[PDB]
Amino acid sequence: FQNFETLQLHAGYTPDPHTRSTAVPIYATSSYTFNDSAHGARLFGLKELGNIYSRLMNPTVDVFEKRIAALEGGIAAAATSSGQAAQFLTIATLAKAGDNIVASSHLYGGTYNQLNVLLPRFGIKTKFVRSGKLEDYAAAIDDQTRAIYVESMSNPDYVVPDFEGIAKIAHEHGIPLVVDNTLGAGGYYIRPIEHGADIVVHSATKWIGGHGTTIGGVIVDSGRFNWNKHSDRFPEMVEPSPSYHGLKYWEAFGPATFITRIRVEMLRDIGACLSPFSAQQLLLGIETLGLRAERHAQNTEKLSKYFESSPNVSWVLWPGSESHPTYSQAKKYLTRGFGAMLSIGVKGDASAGSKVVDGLKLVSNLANVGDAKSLAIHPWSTTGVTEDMIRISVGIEHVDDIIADFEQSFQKAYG
Amino acid sequence: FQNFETLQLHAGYTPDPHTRSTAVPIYATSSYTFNDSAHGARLFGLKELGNIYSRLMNPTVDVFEKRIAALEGGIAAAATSSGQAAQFLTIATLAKAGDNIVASSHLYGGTYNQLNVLLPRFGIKTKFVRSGKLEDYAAAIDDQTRAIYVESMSNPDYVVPDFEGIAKIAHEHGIPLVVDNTLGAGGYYIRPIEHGADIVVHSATKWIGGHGTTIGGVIVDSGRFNWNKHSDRFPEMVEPSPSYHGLKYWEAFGPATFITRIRVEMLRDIGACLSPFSAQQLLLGIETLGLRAERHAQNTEKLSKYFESSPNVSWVLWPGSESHPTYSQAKKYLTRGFGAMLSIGVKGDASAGSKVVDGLKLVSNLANVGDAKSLAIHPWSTTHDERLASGVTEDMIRISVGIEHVDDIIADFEQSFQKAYG
Repeated sequence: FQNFETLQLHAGYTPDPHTRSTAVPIYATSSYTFNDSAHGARLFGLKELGNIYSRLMNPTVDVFEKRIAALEGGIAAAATSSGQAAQFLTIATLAKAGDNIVASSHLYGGTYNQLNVLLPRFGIKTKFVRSGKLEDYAAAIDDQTRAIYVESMSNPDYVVPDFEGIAKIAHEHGIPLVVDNTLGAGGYYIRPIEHGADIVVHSATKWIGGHGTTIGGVIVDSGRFNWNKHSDRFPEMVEPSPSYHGLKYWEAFGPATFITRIRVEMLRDIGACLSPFSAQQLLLGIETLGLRAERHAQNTEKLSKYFESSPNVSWVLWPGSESHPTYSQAKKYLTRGFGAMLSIGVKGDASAGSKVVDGLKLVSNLANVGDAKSLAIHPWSTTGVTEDMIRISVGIEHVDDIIADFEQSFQKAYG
Repeated sequence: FQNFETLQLHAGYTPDPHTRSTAVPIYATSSYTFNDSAHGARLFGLKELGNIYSRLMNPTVDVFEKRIAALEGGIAAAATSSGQAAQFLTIATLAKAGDNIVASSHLYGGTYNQLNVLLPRFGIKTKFVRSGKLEDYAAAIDDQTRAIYVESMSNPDYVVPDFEGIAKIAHEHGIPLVVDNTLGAGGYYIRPIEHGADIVVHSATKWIGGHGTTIGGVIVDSGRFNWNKHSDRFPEMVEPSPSYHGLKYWEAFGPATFITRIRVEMLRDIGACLSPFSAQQLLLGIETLGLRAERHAQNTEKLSKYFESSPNVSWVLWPGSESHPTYSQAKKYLTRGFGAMLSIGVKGDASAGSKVVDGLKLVSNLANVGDAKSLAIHPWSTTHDERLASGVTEDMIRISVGIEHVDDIIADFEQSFQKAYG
């Protein structure tokens, strides 16, 4: 099972011999009963792997974590209640007051809020790099830096970073590369770990879940970053831990040190855990992830062709276009479809964008991306942003109906 | 309504005219479709109230929030993914790097981890007060303190704080009193807002949910802390916000300032949100909260009497007992039953505690509390000297008394006693 299409259905689960349930049960339980007191000792002492408490782990969530880990080619994963929480728990494990991270400036608005407003209240500052130039990432790094953070394809301008060059800059300064791969659709479009990323985060809310039913995040550990080698920047990864009678994580867990700490420390103490109900919804999504991503990208390519030749369209941003500023990176790293998104500029005054979105009858006007239903938004008049710009999350409806919906909306706004 | 038993079925929900659904629907949606672009702008610009995105709000969760606020007598509440998250979001809203909080030392271990290990990494330190004395709370406060934090009833020793005296100290120092009222059962046993608490947090995982199916937390805002009067310690409550283009929270939201910031800043940026499936589980729990807490407390009282007359028991720790160190506070603040917990010391060597628990066949052996099923643990040999500071002893069994028939609970301990002592 190299194949994503098979992993998305089978990885991380085998029917338990008690029930032999073919589908993944929903373990709607807070707790798990000890076999005896000494069993509980070993569980709480981390002396034995087992279910302790659903704030930390849950057999349903475990399948979701293992399956996403398998699809990204990581060693293991930890689920969170949202993508924001996946980002926050990651940075809070890597950095502490006085530390900083180096981040692309091309960010999801919620992530910018985190990096620019929330984390500085905890003494964690971010140096933003706008240029994408390796030299600029390198120059931003100082002795207090704890990560380079980039999105695998930014939103709504679809900048694809030089994963390999940036990973090397990070590794050569002793810090991990963290990649928000939400727009890589769970490893279908982009696999950052294959290109040097140490940690991958996702908003499972989007393409991973695929049906807009469920908020969720996930942190995937590549297992590839040597915390011992870089204990000068990450002493909590190796030094005796205040929370587990001096447990030394690296000594105990090796390549899983980071993701184990996420679970036994950060899930335990911040508590941004994922419901097993949410997990099951996401698993149903993941079972078709490859098929959906495949059709999403195919529809997106055709929609970009439609918008190129529309007399009402000023411009098109699509990472597959040769004119796109970071096309050589998209070409290099997106070999299974150029994602599910495009952005367009419409002709006319400032109200044109909103008229075109408001006139859509199939495409929905809302915040989300990565739903099976097509979504659009006029981001400046509502929520790389320009007032002619419409951002479009292309769904898996029949392409002719998506196109027709924009056609009738254009006819109404432009006669 | 005034009555807890009616509120827990009705507060915060009216059937929508579309479906007229009598029970609360599960809004298994991440998103909510705009009426138009201008509508989307007003929602995102906080110029209009309405559903935007389930990381921040959700009509199922909204019922859960409003119902818990009504039960506690707060103005509003915000749900979180867990009890820990409720505590964490609360402290992170009150304090930032270089600030501190003063807390009782009688703390849930996960809370102690937050205050002693996790938050200090973010420059947020805690001064612990062990004595319960008002003067020690007062002396621990300094100009960087941002809250006093206590549990309404600690565990496993069931210390009840002097809510009113502590709230007075806090309010004189210009800081809120934050109370973890998990062991007050949703406001059935203990009602800290009635006694000066400004912010109440819960592990809804426990008695609120009541069935051990669901992790969840909730933050309840009393609405009673005047952030403007105390803006010298809380400038972010009154000053123009960087998050929302200079939005001044107190000016816009007044008494809802804290809980509004929890939602529009902390749920939004930390993302520890509660699933609608979880909120629905919790709502089924809440619909019987009064009935369960009542039986819990009645069983717990009867079990205290059974244990205090058992030859096998060295001692009983129960907040309803006049010999309890903080009984005067328990008598004042717990008038609807003295809780659902107790602790006992068993006679014999150090293995007697783990043998009595291991020998239980009805009561379950696990670390959770606040299930309808009875639970017991020997914390010394399991979750936990450093143990002694925590209030844990070799001989202590901690019991979360369920709502089973108390005769069956007693029979279960009796046959385990017979097996451990002959």
